[PDB]
Amino acid sequence: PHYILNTRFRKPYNVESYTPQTQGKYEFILKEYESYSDFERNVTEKMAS
Amino acid sequence: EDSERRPSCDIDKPPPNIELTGNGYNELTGQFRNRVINTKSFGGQCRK
Repeated sequence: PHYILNTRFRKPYNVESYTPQTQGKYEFILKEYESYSDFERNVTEKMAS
Repeated sequence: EDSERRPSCDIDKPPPNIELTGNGYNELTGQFRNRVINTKSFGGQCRK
């Protein structure tokens, strides 16, 4: 007899052991990048004679 | 064939994953190993 989650299972002759394991490991990586660049120029010149 | 004396006294479910506890253990790797102690046996003494 072998019960997993209230279900009747039968171990075959080739399998030694089959045990349930939670083993929950999750990863989540988030990266952001922003760059601002501004340039302004206004030159005024006047000459009179 | 003729199994008298009420075999297993209608006891159906064993502990869920006692085989994991009965399984071997390694200390330098932190990972479990194969089963060593056969806890699925009963020896005839049914313990409900």
